[PDB]
Amino acid sequence: IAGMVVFIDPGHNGANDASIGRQVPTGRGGTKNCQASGTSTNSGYPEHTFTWETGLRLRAALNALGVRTALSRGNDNALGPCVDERANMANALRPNAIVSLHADGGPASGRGFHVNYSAPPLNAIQAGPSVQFARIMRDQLQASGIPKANYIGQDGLYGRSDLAGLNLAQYPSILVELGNMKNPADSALMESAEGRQKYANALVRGVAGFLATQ
Ligand SMILES: [Zn+2]
Ligand SMILES: [Zn+2]
Repeated sequence: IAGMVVFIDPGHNGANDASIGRQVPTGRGGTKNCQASGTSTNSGYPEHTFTWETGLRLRAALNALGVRTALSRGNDNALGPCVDERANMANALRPNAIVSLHADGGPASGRGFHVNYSAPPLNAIQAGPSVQFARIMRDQLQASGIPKANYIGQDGLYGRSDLAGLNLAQYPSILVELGNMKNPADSALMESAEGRQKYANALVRGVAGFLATQ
């Protein structure tokens, strides 16, 4: 899998202003907000820092495997690109795999991951390789000890039509919600360097697993 191209997207920006309410295409004919601030744990640990820090670990491990990588953003302290631009950046790289990282803000009772993929598919890639990617990633996250969400999606998977990053993708692309920041157990993982590394190692498996099918 050495030499393959992976686009990594740590969801959200390190900082925001009024410009995130700017309307950008959804990829399905409508518009949505350029960005969203994202959620956080009860103690104030932000989604945007979690995805940034976890993405860095993911990036490092893939780099060590000889995999080519690029980030949707390069910091956690300034404005980042809108959600359509992050898809366009990826498309320009014609990647073998695209992975977006997020963390949920759901009912405290719920915990665990779910993998989002574009549905119904807008192209052959979204209909095939991306679904295969989502399934492989789900199995690898599970085999690594990350529990599947029991409160959202079904069986750790979720067909979405509302995500611009997924809708606009022309290359294998999934968006992983790693867990629920509002859940005490999930947040304990997220707020820890050790937990973020576990998340990252699991992600590497899912990515490497899918890249190996190319
Ligand atoms: Zn913040
Ligand atoms: Zn998010």
